Amino acid sequence: TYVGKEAPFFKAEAVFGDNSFGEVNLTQFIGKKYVLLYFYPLDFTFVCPSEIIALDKALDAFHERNVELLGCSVDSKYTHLAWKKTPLAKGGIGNIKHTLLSDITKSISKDYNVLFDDSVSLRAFVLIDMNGIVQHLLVNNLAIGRSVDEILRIIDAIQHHEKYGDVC
Amino acid sequence: PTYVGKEAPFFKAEAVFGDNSFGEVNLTQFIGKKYVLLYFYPLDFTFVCPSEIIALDKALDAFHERNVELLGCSVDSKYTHLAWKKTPLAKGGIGNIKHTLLSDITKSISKDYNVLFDDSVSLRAFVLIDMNGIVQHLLVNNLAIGRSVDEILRIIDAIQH
Amino acid sequence: PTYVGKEAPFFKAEAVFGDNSFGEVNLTQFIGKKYVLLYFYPLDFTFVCPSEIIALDKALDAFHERNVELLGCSVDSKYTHLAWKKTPLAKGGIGNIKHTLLSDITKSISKDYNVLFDDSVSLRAFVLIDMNGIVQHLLVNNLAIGRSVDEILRIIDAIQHHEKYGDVCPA
Amino acid sequence: PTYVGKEAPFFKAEAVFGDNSFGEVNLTQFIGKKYVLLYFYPLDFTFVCPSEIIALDKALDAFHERNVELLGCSVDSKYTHLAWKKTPLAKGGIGNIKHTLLSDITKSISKDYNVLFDDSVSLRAFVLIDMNGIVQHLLVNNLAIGRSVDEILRIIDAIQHHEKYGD
Amino acid sequence: PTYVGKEAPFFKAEAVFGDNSFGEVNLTQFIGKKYVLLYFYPLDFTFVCPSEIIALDKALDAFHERNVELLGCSVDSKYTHLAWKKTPLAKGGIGNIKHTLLSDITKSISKDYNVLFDDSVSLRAFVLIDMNGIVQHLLVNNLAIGRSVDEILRIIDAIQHHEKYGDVC
Amino acid sequence: SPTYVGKEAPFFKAEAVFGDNSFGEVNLTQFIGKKYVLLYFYPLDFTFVCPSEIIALDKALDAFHERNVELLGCSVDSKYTHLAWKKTPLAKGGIGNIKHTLLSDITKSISKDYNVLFDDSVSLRAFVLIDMNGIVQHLLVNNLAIGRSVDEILRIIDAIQHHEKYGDVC
Amino acid sequence: PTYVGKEAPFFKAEAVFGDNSFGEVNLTQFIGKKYVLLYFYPLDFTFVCPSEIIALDKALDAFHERNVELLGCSVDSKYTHLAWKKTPLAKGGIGNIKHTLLSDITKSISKDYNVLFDDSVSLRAFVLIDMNGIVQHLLVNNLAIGRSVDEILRIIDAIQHHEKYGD
Amino acid sequence: PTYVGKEAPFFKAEAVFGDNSFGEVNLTQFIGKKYVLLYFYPLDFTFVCPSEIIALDKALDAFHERNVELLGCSVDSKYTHLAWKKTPLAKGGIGNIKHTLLSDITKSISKDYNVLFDDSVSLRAFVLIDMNGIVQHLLVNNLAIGRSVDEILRIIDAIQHHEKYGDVCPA
Amino acid sequence: PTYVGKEAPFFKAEAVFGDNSFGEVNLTQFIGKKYVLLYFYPLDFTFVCPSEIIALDKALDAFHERNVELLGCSVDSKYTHLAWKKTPLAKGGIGNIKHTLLSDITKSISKDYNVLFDDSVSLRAFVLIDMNGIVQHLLVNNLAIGRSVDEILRIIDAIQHHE
Amino acid sequence: SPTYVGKEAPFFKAEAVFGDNSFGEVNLTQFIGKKYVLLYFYPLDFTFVCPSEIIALDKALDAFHERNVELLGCSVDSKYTHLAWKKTPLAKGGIGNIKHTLLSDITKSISKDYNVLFDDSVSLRAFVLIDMNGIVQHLLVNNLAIGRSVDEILRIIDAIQHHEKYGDVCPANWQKG
Repeated sequence: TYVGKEAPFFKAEAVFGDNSFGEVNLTQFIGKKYVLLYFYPLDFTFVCPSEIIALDKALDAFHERNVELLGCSVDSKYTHLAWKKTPLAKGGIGNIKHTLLSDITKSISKDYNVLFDDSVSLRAFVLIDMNGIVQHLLVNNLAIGRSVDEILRIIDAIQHHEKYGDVC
Repeated sequence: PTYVGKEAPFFKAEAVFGDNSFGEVNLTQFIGKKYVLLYFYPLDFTFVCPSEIIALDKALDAFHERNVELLGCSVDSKYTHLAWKKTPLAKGGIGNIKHTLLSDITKSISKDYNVLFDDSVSLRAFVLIDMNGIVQHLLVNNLAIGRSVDEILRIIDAIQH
Repeated sequence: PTYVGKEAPFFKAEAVFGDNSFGEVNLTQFIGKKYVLLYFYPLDFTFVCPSEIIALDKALDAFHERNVELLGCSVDSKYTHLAWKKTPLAKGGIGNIKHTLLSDITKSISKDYNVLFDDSVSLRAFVLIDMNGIVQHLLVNNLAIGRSVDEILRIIDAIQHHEKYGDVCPA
Repeated sequence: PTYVGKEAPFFKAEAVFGDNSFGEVNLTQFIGKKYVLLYFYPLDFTFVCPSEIIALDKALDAFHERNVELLGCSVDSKYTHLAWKKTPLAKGGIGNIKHTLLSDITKSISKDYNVLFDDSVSLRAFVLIDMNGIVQHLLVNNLAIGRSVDEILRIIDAIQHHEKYGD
Repeated sequence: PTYVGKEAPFFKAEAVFGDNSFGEVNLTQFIGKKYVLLYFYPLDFTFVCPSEIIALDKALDAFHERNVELLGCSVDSKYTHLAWKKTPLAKGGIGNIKHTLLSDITKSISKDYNVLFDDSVSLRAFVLIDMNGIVQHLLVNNLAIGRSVDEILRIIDAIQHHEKYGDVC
Repeated sequence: SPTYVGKEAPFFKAEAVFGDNSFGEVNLTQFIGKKYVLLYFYPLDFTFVCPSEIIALDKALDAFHERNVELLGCSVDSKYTHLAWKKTPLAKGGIGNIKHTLLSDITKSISKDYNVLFDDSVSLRAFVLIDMNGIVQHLLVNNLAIGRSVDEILRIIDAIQHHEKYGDVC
Repeated sequence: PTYVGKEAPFFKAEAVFGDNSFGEVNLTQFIGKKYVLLYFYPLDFTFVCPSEIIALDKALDAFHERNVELLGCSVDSKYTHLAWKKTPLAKGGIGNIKHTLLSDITKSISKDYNVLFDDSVSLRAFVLIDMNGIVQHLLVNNLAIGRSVDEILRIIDAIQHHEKYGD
Repeated sequence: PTYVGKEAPFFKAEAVFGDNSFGEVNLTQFIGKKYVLLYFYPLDFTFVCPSEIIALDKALDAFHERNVELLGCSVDSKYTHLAWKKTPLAKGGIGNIKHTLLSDITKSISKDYNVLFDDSVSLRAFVLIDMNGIVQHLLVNNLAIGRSVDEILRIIDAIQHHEKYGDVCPA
Repeated sequence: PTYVGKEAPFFKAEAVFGDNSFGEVNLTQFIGKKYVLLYFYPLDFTFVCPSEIIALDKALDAFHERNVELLGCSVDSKYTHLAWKKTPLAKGGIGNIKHTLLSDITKSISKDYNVLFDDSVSLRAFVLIDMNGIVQHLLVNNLAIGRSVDEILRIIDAIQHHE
Repeated sequence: SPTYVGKEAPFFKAEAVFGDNSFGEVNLTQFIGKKYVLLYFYPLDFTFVCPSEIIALDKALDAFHERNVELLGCSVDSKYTHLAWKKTPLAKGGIGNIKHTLLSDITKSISKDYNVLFDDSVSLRAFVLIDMNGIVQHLLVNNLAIGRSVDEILRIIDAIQHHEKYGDVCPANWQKG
């Protein structure tokens, strides 16, 4: 429904890669970067966070394509930072360099249609282009993976089509 | 709000079966028996080539093996669909595919699945519904970028394990 | 109430021209200037004969001499129209007709003209619009019985006659 | 939403029968019994076109053979209908037609059939109704250009054919 | 709430004049100029004697003598009124009456004067309207009984007298 | 909302001064099945208009009893004002000892229900004729105090009664 | 909620003056200028002796001394009032009183004052309105009980004393 | 609409009896048994001296002869009432009065009887209720002027007399 | 939603000041200038010893030294408050306290602070408002149990020291 | 609007981390008739300011057991975050293996009902004492990192439990201070 249309606006408190706190606006990216917004339910769960770290291993691939990677859950910035300071051995995410958003009011998850049970989000990926238009949505109800390779391809394909259209 | 993780909206539609026969399909015939992969695409007979539909058909055995029913849906009539299967690839048809095509003549299905664009045609989408009738996976594309057949089989398998 | 005797509901639609190109037709491009015979049929590519639409294309000059524009219309997409046109008649297509086909993809034209059936497809129908944009004649068929191009022509003549002289049938 | 291809809207009206007496007719009488061809015209006692209704009566036999009841209907009262039949042809009456004339005195029938112009009078229209009470054909004219009994018989035959051999 | 003693509801109607030509009559064309006696009746061409209408027309001089415009009115078309005038009394017609007949084809004049019966035809009624456009007198009969022409005159006289002299005794 | 002239007279119940000058109560439904009702309205007691119409109706009271009609007078005044008007001699502008009954429409609601209330104050002059089935056959409404002779009222009643029993004649 | 201690609700009404002419009275015409004693009573011409109105009239000079306009009011028409002024004391009338009587023909003054009973007649009441349009005193009786004029004069003096000095 | 000539609004309040204890009074407990004189006054401990409540209590036997239960009411609490009783009159108190004082702490009694001024305190008011719980007389005063117990006694007589005889013609 | 951590709901009331005169107090006269400690109690003149009001009065200089205005509040009239001050301690009274008592005659202050019980009397409560008009601390007791004035001074100190 | 103080405590049901570190459910109704409840709220797990309140309270679990009080702590964090907070040692900014139960107000629903939700985000620092008829007897809400001593709270429970039996107690010498 917001697909092919403007990304709903969000402002949120965040933890940057150097571990300081701050704020991120959707609008600080219009005309400058693509945004890959991804959602996951909760920090410190018993599902191990292979997805998040896989996405961080590929951070440079994302910068090559001019995309800002943003993770987001309803946990507070402090839980996010505490998750970072936790050894991977213990189920932590270690010291990732991409920024994590705190959806502390849950309104961002409401806005993006990914809130479940007025509680936590479902797993989701949203790809927002340089005009703030949503080009791609993926919503998973289950704790399964998503290849970072799959995501890279999608980005390349949309950037390719966004500039040459669609023949073969 | 979202139906992901909830009950897939009911649907009922006329359809062209793999053998070119006309019939009817509705969600509830699969409940308790089969997984359902419902995909949407805007239009028959377009200048965008239908590689996705062809890629999906190639893997039809893989789908049958995971007990999934593959359903393509678009806003065109059942007669357009048939016509399109009668057209070979060289001429921009889909040729004689084996999975079934749904006709969303009223646009109700696209509306109900929230993938109707601009009140005309739907966007490209995949919706995986399980044997209980719950939506476990939704992907919506605004552009004709296509979706790897393996990306999908791997989702189906992660869900079945 | 009915729009017969009142102004044709406005429409705008993507179209497939006689030369097989894509464009756009709207009602107000004709008001100064010509009569419009709008006709409606349910679906492209059906098992029923496109015999009506071929008969009507044959008499396309008869319509021009009378200063009417012949527009055809269903809820199919412009792509489906073109594809029907690129299909030889022997395989059940309309071939290379010379008058314009409108695409009522959103269904709102069929709805405004009160000819939409079961929220799905239009009925077989003919609508004749004045040079003032007033609807003078409406005919709706539920089944495929066709309509003599000769009666269409007589009706058209009688309407052009009645607007200048007596509104007097007989007979 | 049109009623073409659906159930014809119900009506129940006072009428003037062929023998010149008064009664009621209602759509329900005809289902699974015969086809109805209902026509509307605006006004009795105008000089525009009374020849259409005398011509349709002149052809009544052709209608019984197809098993179609012919009913005319305007907004005039039954009394006005009677007078019009009682008026000589030369003064513009319609004579002792044998087919029945419904009086749409409340403008109910015309509204329900979408043929009422300006809350006054109906337009000229023809409605063909099935043996199952489904409207199969609708014609509406804004002007008095008339319509041949041959064009009408053509349609009815085409429709009765298509119903057996569904082409 | 009644319109009696307030302004007559507006009407505009196609009409058949005494000479049998077609035209329009408009309430306001009489304001400042004449008194209007408006009367309603169900239908042309019924089996009830049109004796009221014939009586009324016979006294048309006495209405002009009092500066009142006599207006007849039913829900029939003007074509039906003309046809009713061209039909001999012997045959259930009204013959060639000199006063004008109004057609209430939409029914909205009857509806506005609260005299419509069952969405169909008007009741029998008499409305007397001032030079100022004020209704001074309303009569409604459910049944086909007469109204004496003398009674109608006596009433008009009384209103004209009151308008000059107020209430006497 | 169309007129009630086709249809049942709107129900009323009012306090009243009888012919004997006692106070009571009259309901429209006490009459259905047994009497015709001629319900007349007038604006007010003790005005500067002659009550000649009230006087005239009371002289013809036997003529009404003979056609099985109950004469009922009505205005917006209290029963007390009605009684005080009956106690006023004709010489001093009164109605004297009239024998038909007078209703007090003290709440104004009989007037509202019958559509003859003028400016939430007083009614117009009016005559309503209700038959034995409770159906209104006749309505007359004047804005001014012009008379209306009993001969003419009697003629109308007879013509109504005739139409109810024997056909409908010319 | 009560209007006591607040602005007296506005009213206008046709009136019968002491000279027996019909006129008009506004609440607005007394503001700034006089106190108003407004009193209500159910009905003219009842079997209750109108000795309250008569006693009030005899004291008219007492009220003029304290700068108060005396106004009676009931739901009867101005014709009933005058007829009642024209009825001799010995016949149950009130005769030629000099103070003005208001006709609450529409009953809205009684409504606005909250002294209407059963949508019919007003109860018996007295409302004292000061020169600022503020109600200082209200008395309502359901029964035909008198009120001493002296009681009333004491209330007015007491109220005016409090206006110049205090509690 | 007024409650005068109809049933007194129901009330159920906490109370300080003459015998300085606390309890409840309830309007229904008088139906059929007594007449009730309910009075309202703004506040205890005020600078206006309480001569009115004194004068009424002095006359308490007069109210007993006519079978009228005297009740005073204010929006103060029962504790302020008690404290006022235990203040001597020399210091602005009311002394040990023998009649009962009600507390309209929620202000709902004052609202029900239409005597609340600006959602704060009640006006000075007197309400005479029938043995059938019908209100016969209401007096309301914006100002601290008195109301002699003689006027009040005379009103109660007149009302009791009216219930036996009609109006008394001469006055 | 509480007003704790947000601005204090506005109030004005007639009051009895320490010198026993009447006047008016409203929240805006403190804003940008003084801390305010507003306390509530059910009623004057009850059988509950007014030990809390007296403890609070005794510490009035302690309050003033921290830039805090002490305000007391119940639903009684200003007249009852004065009468209570004129009743000595020995006979169930509060005597001549120096801090000011507000009269919540309409019960608005109580409604707006959310401490009104059964539409009648307020509960026992303490509300500490910032010099920027922000509520920092709220206590509400259902029972007459008392609160140490030392706990109160200790809260005030904590707030005035760590931000 | 009106306060629940002196009225029945708003009902709640919440997932929980117990002393033994298992997950569960606690609803208020299971304590009615049986225990007093001290429900406290605090903003967030893993913050930079020392969780001294939570640690002091748990050191005094025996004083609460004595007074027949179920100590329940509660924030808007998930049960998984509370569990991680406990498995983080104090040296690492955790709370360690405390024995009383911690509620998860994951929907914020409980903070809203108790009137302690600040900015639809986090709860304020608050204490709510519920007696065993389920009536709320005492509410404290602080805006800042100010936190009650455990001695103060124990005392207040004592005064409240004594008051339930004996009513109001006029203190000796109250005229002095």
